[PDB]
Amino acid sequence: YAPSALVLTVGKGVSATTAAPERAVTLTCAPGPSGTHPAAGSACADLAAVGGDLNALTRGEDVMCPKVYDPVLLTVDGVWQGKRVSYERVFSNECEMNAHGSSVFAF
Amino acid sequence: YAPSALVLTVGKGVSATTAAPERAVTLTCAPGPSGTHPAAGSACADLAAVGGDLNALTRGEDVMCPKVYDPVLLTVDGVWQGKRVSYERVFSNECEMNAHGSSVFAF
Amino acid sequence: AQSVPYGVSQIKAPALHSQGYTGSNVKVAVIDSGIDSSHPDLKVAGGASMVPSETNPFQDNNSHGTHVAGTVAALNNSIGVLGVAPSASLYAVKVLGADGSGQYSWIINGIEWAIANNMDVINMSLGGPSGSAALKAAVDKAVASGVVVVAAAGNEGTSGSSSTVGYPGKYPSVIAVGAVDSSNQRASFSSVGPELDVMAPGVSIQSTLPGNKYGAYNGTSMASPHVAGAAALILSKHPNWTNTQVRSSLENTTTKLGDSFYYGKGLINVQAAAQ
Amino acid sequence: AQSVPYGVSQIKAPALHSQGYTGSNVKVAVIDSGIDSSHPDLKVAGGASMVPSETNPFQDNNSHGTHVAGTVAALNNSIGVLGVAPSASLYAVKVLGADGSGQYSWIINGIEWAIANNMDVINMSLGGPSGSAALKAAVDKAVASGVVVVAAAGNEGTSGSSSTVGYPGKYPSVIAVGAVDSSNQRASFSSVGPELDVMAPGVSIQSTLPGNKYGAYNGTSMASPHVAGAAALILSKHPNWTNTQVRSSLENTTTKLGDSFYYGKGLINVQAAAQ
Ligand SMILES: [Ca+2]
Ligand SMILES: [Ca+2]
Ligand SMILES: [Ca+2]
Ligand SMILES: [Ca+2]
Repeated sequence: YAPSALVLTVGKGVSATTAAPERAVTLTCAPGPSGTHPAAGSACADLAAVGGDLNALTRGEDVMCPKVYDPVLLTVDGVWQGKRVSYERVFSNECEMNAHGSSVFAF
Repeated sequence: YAPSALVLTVGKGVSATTAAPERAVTLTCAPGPSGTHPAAGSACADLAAVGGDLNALTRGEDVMCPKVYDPVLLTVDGVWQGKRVSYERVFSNECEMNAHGSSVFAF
Repeated sequence: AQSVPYGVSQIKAPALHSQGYTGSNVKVAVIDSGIDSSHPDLKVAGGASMVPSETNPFQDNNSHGTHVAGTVAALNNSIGVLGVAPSASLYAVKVLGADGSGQYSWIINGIEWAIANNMDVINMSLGGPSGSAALKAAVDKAVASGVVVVAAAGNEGTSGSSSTVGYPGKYPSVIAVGAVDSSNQRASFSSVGPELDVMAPGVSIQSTLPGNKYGAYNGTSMASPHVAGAAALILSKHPNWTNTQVRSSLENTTTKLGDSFYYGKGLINVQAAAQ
Repeated sequence: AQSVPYGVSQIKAPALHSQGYTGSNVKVAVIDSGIDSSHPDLKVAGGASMVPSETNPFQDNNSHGTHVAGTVAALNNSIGVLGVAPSASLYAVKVLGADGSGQYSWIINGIEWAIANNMDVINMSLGGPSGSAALKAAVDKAVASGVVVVAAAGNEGTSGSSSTVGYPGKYPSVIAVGAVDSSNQRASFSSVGPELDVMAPGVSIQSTLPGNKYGAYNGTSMASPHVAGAAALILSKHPNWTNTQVRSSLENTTTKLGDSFYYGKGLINVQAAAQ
């Protein structure tokens, strides 16, 4: 029984809140992929890969983004294999954010 | 568009973690109730009531619990009507925890 | 081999048992989650369930009730533990469900059964923060009928300087029990308030569990049955002392501890109560 | 009424326009998200899309590309803003999708179109952290073919003392542009490293947006087209200076700012470059 449940939020800004949450999804990998995530099976797939370690989610290699500076704050709160998670990271624009997971940020 | 998404965890203990998450659910009220919550429609219903304010969820009036001391830590992380939420509370046993919402802790 | 939990000794029960006072012929109703009649170290006389969807009083799906029963009357043999009143007749009055929750009216009905089957002592290791008219009437009627009524004080520690004593413990007709450790130190979790009456051992108390097992629990829930067992011993020495005389005895012969807001009158001493 | 964004002035473009140097007959390819050909303050000559699922170069679903185009060549009229090279022929080479993402090969193909249609200046306000063989070959081939190639340095601020310059900006063949504010202060977000070449205005830069609109953006993305427009002005004064002479000019006539790790050679000054 994998205690696994996350919530992701995103909004323009550089900190937790002075950065209103504009989009929010939930993801569950255990037992099977679900949640409000337009790409549950993969994000799950994603975390598995890296063993639920935000901080090790290789960027692109393959994608170019615009060099507009319009920061986005991403938040991840929950548990992975029953380990508590509370990550936060500001990407310089949203394209940057997206070119980051493959699918976690597939939102 | 209601930015609404929460994750609830519970485990024996008195603090965030030195209190391993033993059960974890996700709840979404916007647009409609879903998530892994054996009582989504109500917990949602619940929060609506109190306007997503953990801290105002009347206990029982009607229920007795055992007076065993076996504390449970409950955590709620997310957004409600696009306001960020991060609540924590130790109930003296799980019955106490449950007699608390009506349904949020209907887990 | 049989061990003697430290709580039994702290309150001086062994002194009485040695003079032949064991609780014999006294009827105690444990109002709770049920009692495992199948346990080796227990002898349950009878009981009934007020829980609509769990109607066997002898099936404890929560384990709480079995643990409480064992602190009152675990048998005196060469196995397990030893209750305060090892020969007391034990009645399982089931009012809490597998998850430990019970409706007020379940509780009230259980007390009502306790009255009409002539129980001498009622133990209620349960509580909730609101009181009710029906609830008060029922505990008050028990006391009028001559039953000793003991309840756990609650586990909401301290809070400013407001009372943290729940119901039924909060009612004057009920003996409300707080918990000390083997050191006569109040457990940090024990409820406080002017409604607390006496203290008893409530920190890692060894007792019986369903499935022929034994274990230790913490709670004012574990202190209560010590007072209830204590009450049964005195009635076994003095079968026609009134509930009022038994109460008084327990209350006037305590070992005083801190201020009464955190300690009531202090630690009960059944050898002293029994005179 | 037409306003002149502060960036146009900071680099001394108006000095040149007054002597009749406006970028005329110079072909600039804006490699980006597309350009809204329907905007009043722009005149797009032609272009093409390397984006498989969005094949109209003149439809900018992201708005970025339209903003960049306007800093290069917004028209010189009595409305809107004013580009660095208001008479430059502007080509929309679409390589970024509505969400702003483009595959490396889209980019590479776009540069390849830029070479074969005889563009003089290429502006790429895009970047990614890894380089590639095909990518380097393509930028190097552009330079061999005689095209001036400018790119935004990146927006990863500073990091210890390692370079934060992305690709294609990181390649020696490319002019890499960092961003200053109206105060000649480096924007906190501007990438650093020994690969940075020059600085330009990149903090709240007013330009055109799709839908006949105007707005201000921040980014090394907004600094790039200032250098690209600058390059077009010099070629309009000196149509047979080589890309090498144009580069050199821009690089040798800068106003020096801090250490070159944060400022390259400093702020470009097109009046000075044009001699
Ligand atoms: Ca025994
Ligand atoms: Ca009382
Ligand atoms: Ca204009
Ligand atoms: Ca360079």
